[PDB]
Amino acid sequence: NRISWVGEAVKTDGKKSYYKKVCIDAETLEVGDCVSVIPDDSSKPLYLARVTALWEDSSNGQMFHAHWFCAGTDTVLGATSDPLELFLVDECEDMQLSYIHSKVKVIYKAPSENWAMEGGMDPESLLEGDDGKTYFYQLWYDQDYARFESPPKTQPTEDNKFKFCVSCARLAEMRQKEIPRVLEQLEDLDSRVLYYSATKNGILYRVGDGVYLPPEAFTFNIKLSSPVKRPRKEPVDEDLYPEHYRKYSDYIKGSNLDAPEPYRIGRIKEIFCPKKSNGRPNETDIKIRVNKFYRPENTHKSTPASYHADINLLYWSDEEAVVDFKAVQGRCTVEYGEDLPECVQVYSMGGPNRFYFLEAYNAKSKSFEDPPNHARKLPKLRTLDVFSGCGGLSEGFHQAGISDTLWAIEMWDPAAQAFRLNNPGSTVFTEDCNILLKLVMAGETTNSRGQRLPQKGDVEMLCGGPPCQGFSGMNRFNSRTYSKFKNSLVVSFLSYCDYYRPRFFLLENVRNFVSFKRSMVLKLTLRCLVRMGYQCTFGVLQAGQYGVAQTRRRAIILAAAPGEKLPLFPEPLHVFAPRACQLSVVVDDKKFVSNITRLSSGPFRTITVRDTMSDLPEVRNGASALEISYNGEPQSWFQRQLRGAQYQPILRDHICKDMSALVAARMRHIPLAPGSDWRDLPNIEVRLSDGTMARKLRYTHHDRKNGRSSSGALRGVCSCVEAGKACDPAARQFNTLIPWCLPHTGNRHNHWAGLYGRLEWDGFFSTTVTNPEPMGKQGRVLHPEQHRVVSVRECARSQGFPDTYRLFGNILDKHRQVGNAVPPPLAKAIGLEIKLCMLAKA
DNA sequence: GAGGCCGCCTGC
DNA sequence: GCAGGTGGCCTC
Ligand SMILES: CCc1c(C#N)c(S[C@H](C(N)=O)c2ccccc2)nc(N2CCCN(CCO)CC2)c1C#N
Ligand SMILES: Nc1ncnc2c1ncn2[C@@H]1O[C@H](CSCC[C@H](N)C(=O)O)[C@@H](O)[C@H]1O
Ligand SMILES: [Zn+2]
Ligand SMILES: [Zn+2]
Repeated sequence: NRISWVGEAVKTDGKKSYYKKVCIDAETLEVGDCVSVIPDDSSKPLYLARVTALWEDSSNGQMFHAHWFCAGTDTVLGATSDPLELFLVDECEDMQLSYIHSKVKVIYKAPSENWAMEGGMDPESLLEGDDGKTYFYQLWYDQDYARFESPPKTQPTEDNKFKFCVSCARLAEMRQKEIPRVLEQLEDLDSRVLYYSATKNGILYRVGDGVYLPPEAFTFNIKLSSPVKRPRKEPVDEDLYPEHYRKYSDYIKGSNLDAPEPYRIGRIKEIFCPKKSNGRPNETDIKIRVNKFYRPENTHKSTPASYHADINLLYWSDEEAVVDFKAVQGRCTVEYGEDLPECVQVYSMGGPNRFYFLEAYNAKSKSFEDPPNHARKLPKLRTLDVFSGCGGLSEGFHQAGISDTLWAIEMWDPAAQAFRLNNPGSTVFTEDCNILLKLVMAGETTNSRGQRLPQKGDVEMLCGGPPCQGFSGMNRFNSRTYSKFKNSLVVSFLSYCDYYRPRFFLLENVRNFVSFKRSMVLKLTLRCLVRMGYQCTFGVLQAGQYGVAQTRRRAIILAAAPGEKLPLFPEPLHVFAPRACQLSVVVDDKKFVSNITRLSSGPFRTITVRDTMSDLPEVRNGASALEISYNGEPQSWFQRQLRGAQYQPILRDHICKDMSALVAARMRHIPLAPGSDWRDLPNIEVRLSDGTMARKLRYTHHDRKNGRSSSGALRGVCSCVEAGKACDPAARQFNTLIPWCLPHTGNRHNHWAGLYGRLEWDGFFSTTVTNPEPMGKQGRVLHPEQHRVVSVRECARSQGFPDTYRLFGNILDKHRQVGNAVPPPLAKAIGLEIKLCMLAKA
């Protein structure tokens, strides 16, 4: 007695009769109108949707199609969202008309044609500002990846326009994109139909193309004896090594024993579908036959064959396998090197997923035969880099070909000088970024040096990593902290974005940026960008997956102006230890991931400490010669890349801190075996290089939790070892080889694992910090063999810096420059994603 | 300026 | 209980 149709039906598709207008009590609804629905739980707020179709079902009565909006508080923004902002989402369903509560007005707030000149909002307007009091949307939202994007431009046909749901259309396109399909048929064999090409996840595969496959897809025919398993830890003299018992965990940080294998690689020989006795092919079960390629490490030459080889070198093999097309992880190029027109280096650097071979491998004879014969630019963005440091981020972007950094802002003079030495075309402001922005906003044209300040329209890309000081805690945010946030460098960096309105924006930070203050810093940062009208997303990347022998997880925020394509995060290139690759983020009990799909493998093997620095000459503790001979050619692929094509007669900055006599003696007594650290130190007297004697540590107290040695000796060094008893300021010992403070507080610091710890050749670096110190928190900084801390050059190599990359200042200045930097290989991978967006703009 | 010293929290 | 993560504040 309320719902009655207006007019007659438009179409009668079976048991549905469609209409264009319906009357509900005193209101009339038409296709395109927006309505509210009460949730089943009356406490929850109203649902909101657009009506895309109206019909009568001959069994279920009056129906409509609801394309739901998403409330801002249901996105990652949460309670920081504008109360009246909605977001488009790909969610819709059929619903009885009786569930409609009321008609509502929803406005599309489009960015203006002058959007890039509308910046200059107060930071209060950025963080807390709202709009006029009516529902509105401006962005589309991806709930799984936390991506805000410009609304899709999907258009209907002249047939479905009367019931066109954009969500239904995009979901149908996504299902079409995912499902594997055969395209062009080649020959009809008795049992199967052969195809020339097939498609999957938007990629075209043809006979002769290379394919990535999971390591589980096939085995190699090579027969091998079982490798010798890791030996059981032998007992030790508890009196001579009193702290060795603290290594009961049997876990080695920086170890590569549990890194996965990289992809199998094959060349498609056949694409085929089984044919029923009917004769039609079964096109839901597509199969491929491939020839297996061997990586050097897959031959009877084990892992050591990978040491010198190019990371994209393969061997042909005549072994074949059949796998499901569904198992293919991606398409790659595998070419015969001698038949390539260019040199292998120009080929290898010209594009992603490029491999080559020269020889073939015979598993049965364990020999290397020769393969059978049946195998055969846009203008750069003007970039402002804020908090530029010595320029690791700018270097990677320049390597990706997208960026000319014309302006850099860096308050610390040594890093600014380093940036200048590497960027002679750039204007480098050695200035507080807060001061510079105030000058520009006041209408100044030059800073106090006479340097021309960038103006609106000059800056097309903005990038930087702003440090966090006062809000790095994980506790709640209060009046003091939030005031400290409103005046923080993060907000200053966002103010640069609001003023200049670049095409692309990148904010990089430590991983914990995503969780600081219960993730409020992240949430407020995303809210600012959305308020400005930017598309944006966030994620966590592991630098080791992009080509360095270093675990370094970093938080990344990417934003793109309206009119641009929002970039994707780059797919991992190198496999890396899975414990170091925890990239997901929880925001208000919701788990967010990035678009990255390579979760378990990748095209290239992991980069190791050996790859990084096996070619550097031996130097001593305190080495200070700034210019020395390399004494030989680069040995690994990684070293060949970082040394460059041009011959380098001189190796620079292979210098080390001059550790004191005691610390030097400790380093000399750290064993070379992998996993060695302070817990392996002998409890002996040692005469030091300056005449000092290093004293023996003696156990003066009882640790019931830790127990007693094999021969009954105590294991405590302080009265604080008792539950309650305070620190006795006389049990502290000095000039001890085993550092007193480590057994003193080791019970609540995981036994200070890694301090005075050696790198291992097969492993990776711990995070490269600004000042390598064996008794710091990241203490695993000893050379694998030499009795010293890693050099400046070795730290720069762990960050993927080219050896030509200039640093400036004393040795602590240079360590700080290197330790603060974004690894160029990570920044290059990000830049190539931005490059795809530049080329795809239309 | 150096070296020693060493809390609090998250995610399992 | 384990592993990682955040460097900085005395004291010389
Ligand atoms: C694991 C090493 C470490 C580290 C490490 N790494 C840190 S980090 C530091 C901090 N104050 O907690 C920090 C936290 C957030 C933002 C910046 C710095 N603190 C530690 N404390 C122990 C007591 C000393 N007390 C002296 C103040 O300097 C600092 C706290 C310790 C330790 N043992
Ligand atoms: N107010 C401020 N204005 C400008 N630079 C600042 C600043 N406060 C700190 N800095 C600088 O900001 C930098 C943060 S580290 C950034 C490293 C850089 N992304 C790279 O890839 O090399 C440091 O070099 C520090 O000196
Ligand atoms: Zn729909
Ligand atoms: Zn004590």
